[PDB]
Amino acid sequence: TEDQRNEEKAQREANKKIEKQLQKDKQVYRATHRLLLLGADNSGKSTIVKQMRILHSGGTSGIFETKFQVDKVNFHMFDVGGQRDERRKWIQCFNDVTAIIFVVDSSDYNRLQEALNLFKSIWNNRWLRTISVILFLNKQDLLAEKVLAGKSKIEDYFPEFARYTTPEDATPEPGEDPRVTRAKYFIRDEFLRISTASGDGRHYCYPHFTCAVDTENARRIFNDCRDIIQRMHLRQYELL
Amino acid sequence: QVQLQESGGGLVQPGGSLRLSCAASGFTFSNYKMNWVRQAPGKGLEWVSDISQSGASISYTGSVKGRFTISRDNAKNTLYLQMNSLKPEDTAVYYCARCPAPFTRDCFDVTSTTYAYRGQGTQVTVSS
Amino acid sequence: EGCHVDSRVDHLFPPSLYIFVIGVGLPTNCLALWAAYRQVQQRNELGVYLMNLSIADLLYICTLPLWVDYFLHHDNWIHGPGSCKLFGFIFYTNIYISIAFLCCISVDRYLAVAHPLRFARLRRVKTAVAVSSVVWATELGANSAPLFHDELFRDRYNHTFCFEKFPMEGWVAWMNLYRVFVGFLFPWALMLLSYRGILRAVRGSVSTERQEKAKIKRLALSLIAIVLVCFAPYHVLLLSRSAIYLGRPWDCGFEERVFSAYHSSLAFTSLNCVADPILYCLVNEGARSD
Amino acid sequence: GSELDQLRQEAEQLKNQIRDARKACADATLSQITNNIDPVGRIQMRTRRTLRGHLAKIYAMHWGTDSRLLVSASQDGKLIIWDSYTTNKVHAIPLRSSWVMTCAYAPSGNYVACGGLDNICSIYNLKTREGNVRVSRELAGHTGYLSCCRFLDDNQIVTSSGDTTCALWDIETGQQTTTFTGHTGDVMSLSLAPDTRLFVSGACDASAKLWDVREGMCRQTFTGHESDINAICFFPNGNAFATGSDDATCRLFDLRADQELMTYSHDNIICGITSVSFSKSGRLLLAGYDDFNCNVWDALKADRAGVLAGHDNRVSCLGVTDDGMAVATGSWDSFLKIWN
Amino acid sequence: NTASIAQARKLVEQLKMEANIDRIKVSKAAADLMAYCEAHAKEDPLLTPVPASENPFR
Repeated sequence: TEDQRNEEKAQREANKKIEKQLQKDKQVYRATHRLLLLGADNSGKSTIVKQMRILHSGGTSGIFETKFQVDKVNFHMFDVGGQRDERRKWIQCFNDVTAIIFVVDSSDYNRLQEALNLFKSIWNNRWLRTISVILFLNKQDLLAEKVLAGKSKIEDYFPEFARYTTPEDATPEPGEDPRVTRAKYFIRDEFLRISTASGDGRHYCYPHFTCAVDTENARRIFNDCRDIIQRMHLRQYELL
Repeated sequence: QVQLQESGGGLVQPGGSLRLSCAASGFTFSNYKMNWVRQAPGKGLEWVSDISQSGASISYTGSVKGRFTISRDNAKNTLYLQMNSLKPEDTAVYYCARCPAPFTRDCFDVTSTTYAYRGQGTQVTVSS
Repeated sequence: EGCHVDSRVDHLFPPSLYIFVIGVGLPTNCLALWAAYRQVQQRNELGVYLMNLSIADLLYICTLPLWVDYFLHHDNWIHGPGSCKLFGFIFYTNIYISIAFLCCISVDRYLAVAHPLRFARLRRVKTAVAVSSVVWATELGANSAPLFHDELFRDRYNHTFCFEKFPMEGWVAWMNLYRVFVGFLFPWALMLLSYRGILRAVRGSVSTERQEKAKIKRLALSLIAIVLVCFAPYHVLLLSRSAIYLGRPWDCGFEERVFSAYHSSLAFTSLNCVADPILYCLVNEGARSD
Repeated sequence: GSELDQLRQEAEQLKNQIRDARKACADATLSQITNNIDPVGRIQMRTRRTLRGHLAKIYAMHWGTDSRLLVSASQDGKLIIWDSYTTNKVHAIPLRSSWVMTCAYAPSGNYVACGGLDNICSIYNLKTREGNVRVSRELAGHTGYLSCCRFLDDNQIVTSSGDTTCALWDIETGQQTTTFTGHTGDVMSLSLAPDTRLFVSGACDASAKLWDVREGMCRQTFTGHESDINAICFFPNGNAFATGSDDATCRLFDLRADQELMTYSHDNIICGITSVSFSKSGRLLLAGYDDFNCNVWDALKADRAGVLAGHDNRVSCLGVTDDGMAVATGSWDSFLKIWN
Repeated sequence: NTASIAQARKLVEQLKMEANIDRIKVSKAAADLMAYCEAHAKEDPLLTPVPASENPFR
């Protein structure tokens, strides 16, 4: 008879208390959005992380965790840094994030093809489909001064740049020289061509030109995450 | 036991020509795609060209466009790189690489250091 | 008071329409209920409302053969006052519950698509169950009014009516006015506003192509139009009858002229039990994967 | 250059000698000897439980030695200890880092280990006098993410890492006692022998090695597969093991013969293997796939015998009870089912 | 350059150590595995279904 009493006690106490705590934890868990930060050594991803940490880390063991909040919605970004060169195994721990942030250094052409190849490899992975990508081109100032100087020519690395023509939808900034705009939009169109070649309707890429003095990146991420979540809701609620 | 063996190369005057060959054994040649990667003096690994399983979808780094050509021979498990109009800036070791998984169009760690499915390399020197 | 009434089509059109409705309604509604339960099991709270709507539709469908029998005998009831009471209650009540659950689905969709990051609390299964229970209880309590009266009458002519009389009693007119307004117009307006908001929100998407926006616009209009077409005529006729009664209680002249039209319009309102499964389950590809 | 060429040539000569010895040792195959054995093609079983409560995808699980309690790990940051018979939850440990990739259950039943993308192995105490579960030790020193861990007893534990090495620890002092430095790529899995005197490991380079726990050096290497090895498991008698690879096949190796002697593949199967496990007697071989199914193989005939369908996403982990009474499988759909 | 030579020497030493082990023909191993899997066939519930009474689950 004691066995039945013990089973009743265990069931009631343990399961009820644990379930209440689990529901409380779930409430908090469902109210936060998590993002993955990617980039190269010469990029400035850490700079942006620090900038919005100032604008708005503990337990750092190679992973730099950052928190910020826009319009009372909480975000959480992670930056893996304690790993070696090879990526193809620990990259699939992030198969259910809202978005991936991809940062490029557009003032250095000698390293452009490496970023192009990495973006192409990410876009086509079996487990990283269905995840949108935010694209930042981070060193527009250096690129502008580099192109103005004229010491080195883009066509050497990309001979197709000779026949390039500026697109109609381009909206140059008021004080921009036409050829700087030409070069920057060409570099962007390369990534967009890879993106649209073999993607799908369950996938998108949002590009932005950014620098080391911008303070609008938090709102860009916020708006893009809002668009992504709305598109997912359309499909969940059987309107698509 | 995956192994790749390169051949060819040597000394050549600027504007010369050579043909590189890479013999593969130990896996199904037609299931994977192949690449070319070279390491010039005082430099890291650099991706040159790749070719898909069937033989279409070729791609090059811009610096060698219009000069080099890549091809397969699925009946002999060999890869080729016909080089012409050589320049001094092409002096380097040339490795034969292949992707880690068969039926995929992503190739992640081919240019890393200590990548396993890569060849020993062959020295190509251009000078006078 | 009393007056002569007759018909010639109600023994032909209504029973045939009901016979057509039943066979297509039963299996389709069962499959829709299965799909809704699967969606609930996947932790989507639209499924709760879908199952409630399907259950209401099946409950309404189960009581049609009795009224087919009633219509075949030219408006005569032979199964007892208690059966008349119960079947009349269900047959006259389930429509408004179906409408209310359609409105609930519409509002849930509006909250989901228009505020992606605001109300995670409201979009839960627990809230869905609470709201569904409240809706069921409130609808039944508010429509229980005619269950405390006599619902079987015999006229001088060869008629034995159930839940109707010509001329009707005073309380029936007020019941009819409340029915028309509260149980038809309000949920319809809520649905219209919710889908308007859905379209306004969706217009701003950057990841969506023009073809998909066109498809969504088509679907919303179809959903609104089906309900209007199915339900408008019977309610306009009911409102006119009630108003004329409040005008001159003793005058039955008008009631004599629109008897067949009233009965045909009443019979016409059963097509929703077949329309709803199609539009809300089959058109979607994911739900069609059963 | 000349010395390097000589070293490479002599390495090739030793490779040729090893290949010649392996060829000489082969005089038959499992298929010929086992051709007369009857099949077991009537294998069919259904799910008997479904454990709910995890918020995110399940990455690992491990049975307790009593084959009643089990521990599970999820990437929302929870270790939940379930009661299998009644489906009750016994404990729930929050974790400092949510990117857990492995978990272990102490054979004595007093501790559970945990680790992941933080390069640490944390030990938890389940029987503290205060009636709470608290951290009791942290092991640090790996330079890559933790892929697997297994208790030897209450005091020592062996782990594998993404830095290509394995280690042996002393829990009381938290110090590395031995290191194993043979592999060339990431090490993805471990498996201890029944006597705990040896263990095997598979790496991203398509090869597996055998280690001596006390001596501390590798003794054998196996090079049959074509791509990354994702799972490994010892045979019940401790004289063979099996591996699962990204080339969509499984293979069985032979310690005494030093040779591969079986392959499990099908033409219409194109995805890779994620987990493997043997039954109590070793006549069955269960493997999870990137597609959401799980196939039961015939380890002697090599023909399929059944399937386990019902998960809505990638099958990640897999385990079998010490008494061979039930099979547990986790998945990326966040549910943990028990079959048969 | 010296690091490559050291790595090559270590690899050669490992190969030499591994090439001096005494093996056995595959037939003995196959026979032993067959005998083991046969001798423990009666203790596998997943092979022979367990009656509902004796099932801890269900």
